[PDB]
Amino acid sequence: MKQTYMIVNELDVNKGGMTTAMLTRSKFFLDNEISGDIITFDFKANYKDILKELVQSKKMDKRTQMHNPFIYFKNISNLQHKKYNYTMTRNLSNLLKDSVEIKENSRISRFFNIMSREYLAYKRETEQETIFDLFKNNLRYKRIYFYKGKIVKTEVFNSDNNLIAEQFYDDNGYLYLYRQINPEKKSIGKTYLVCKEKQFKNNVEFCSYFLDKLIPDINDNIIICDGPGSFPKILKTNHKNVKKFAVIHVNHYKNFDDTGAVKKQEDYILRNANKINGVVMLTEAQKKDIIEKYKITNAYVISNFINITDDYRDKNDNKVVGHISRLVPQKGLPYLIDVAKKVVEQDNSVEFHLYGTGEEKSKIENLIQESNLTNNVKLLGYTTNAIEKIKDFRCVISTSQFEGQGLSLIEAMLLKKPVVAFDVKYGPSDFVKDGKNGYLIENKDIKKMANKILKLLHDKELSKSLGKHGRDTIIDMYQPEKLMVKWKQLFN
Ligand SMILES: O=c1ccn([C@@H]2O[C@H](COP(=O)(O)OP(=O)(O)O[C@H]3O[C@H](CO)[C@@H](O)[C@H](O)[C@H]3O)[C@@H](O)[C@H]2O)c(=O)[nH]1
Ligand SMILES: [Cl-]
Ligand SMILES: [Cl-]
Ligand SMILES: [Cl-]
Repeated sequence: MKQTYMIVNELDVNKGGMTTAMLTRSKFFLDNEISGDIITFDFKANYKDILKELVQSKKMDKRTQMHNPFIYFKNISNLQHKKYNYTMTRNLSNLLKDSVEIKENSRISRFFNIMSREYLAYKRETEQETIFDLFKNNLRYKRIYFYKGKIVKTEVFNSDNNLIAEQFYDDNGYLYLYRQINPEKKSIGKTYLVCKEKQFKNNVEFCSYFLDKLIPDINDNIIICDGPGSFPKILKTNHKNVKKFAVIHVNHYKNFDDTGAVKKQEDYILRNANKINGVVMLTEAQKKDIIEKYKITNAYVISNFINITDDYRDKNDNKVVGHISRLVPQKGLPYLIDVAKKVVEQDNSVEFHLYGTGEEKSKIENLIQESNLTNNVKLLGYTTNAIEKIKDFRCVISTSQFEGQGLSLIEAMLLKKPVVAFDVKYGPSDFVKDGKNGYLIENKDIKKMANKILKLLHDKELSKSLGKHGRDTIIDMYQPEKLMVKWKQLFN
């Protein structure tokens, strides 16, 4: 009878620990007769394809539904008409009627009005989608998106080519939602729902109204806010009976800031703890630090659910050091390159395999090239198949400067790999047993990390022994039954 709604701004196929944690939690809840649905707030025309890939890749349970305002309001708008209305496409065809089409590239064409002596449009055509950029006085004023043969969205641009408005279209070709965009700030302003003839001040109010419509106001319905950016949307609903929880997935302290300052999003959640049923943390240490500053009484520790990988045959014969993460400053990748430089100096056979995507790619590439590590350190992009890549790693490392819990470290340990990790707040000190399943290193100590990496690369038997203890440690600490009991207590 308990229904859960796990809230994050968006879902995609190239995401990190938070999305993994949520999808795993949904699967375990569903095995315990508790519905675990995801709610997102962003527009993706291809959301069907993302969800299919997440299910077929075994990341997402087939029973885990995703609710989303664009999907919900489109399905309602679709009921209002029987036949497709071609007014928009006719308006475009009429605009370009006089215009001659000239191919610029393989996919790009331009429309020139011979009469007016002016270029009115650019068109880019792909397999599934066609984009039109419309121009007046050599300035773009609108973009039209065709997907699967129909207009799904239009965008309006000012004279600075900044987005000032977005319009969304139903499966019958009708406008059902439009919003103003602040051109410089790129923030969402007034939002208009065409069906209800209803106006909202901003995206928070619109998304809070969506939650009011989607979730019945009963105590057997639970909102779990995972995305810290989404917390204002769950706080500002008119629900009086629904249970509301916030999960803190990461160190709340300002990144690379020793002042004791706390991040704005996490500070907002923690200051408003009294307005919700509970704040869930992943470690006792994080709960302790939060209780000290915020004097919260509804704080709870529940570890992330973990997917126990199946025991496998280790065909290990390669000295590869593995690292799988979002390429973000949090992960201390410059410290990793420093460790790699020392390890490569004493063993040229050592490869460092870095899997993931992010802003830091160009910086790390420069560091690899600068230290002549192009042979030894390789950025291999995002993998939907992390398990297979880990199986061929000798050891996995973390240079991370902060965590909520090391899910990539846990994943490696479950696949019987030894781990070497900087001892950072709300991170690996819970599950890394220094000398038994891997090594806990003083933060930013390059030499100590490098030495233990070399010790493991030079001693396969020790590596295998530490690895088996790691798998056993994770199975013992993060038994799904214990976590299910903790969640069920919160729900009652
Ligand atoms: O190419 C890649 C790169 C990453 N991942 C996955 O991304 C996740 C990484 O999670 P984690 O190591 O925990 O890092 P974050 O993405 O930073 O996770 C955040 O959210 C998690 C959920 O609570 C917390 O455990 C972390 O501490 C917190 O930083 C893992 O499941 C990886 O398998 C891939 O699948 N492929
Ligand atoms: Cl094509
Ligand atoms: Cl203007
Ligand atoms: Cl602005």
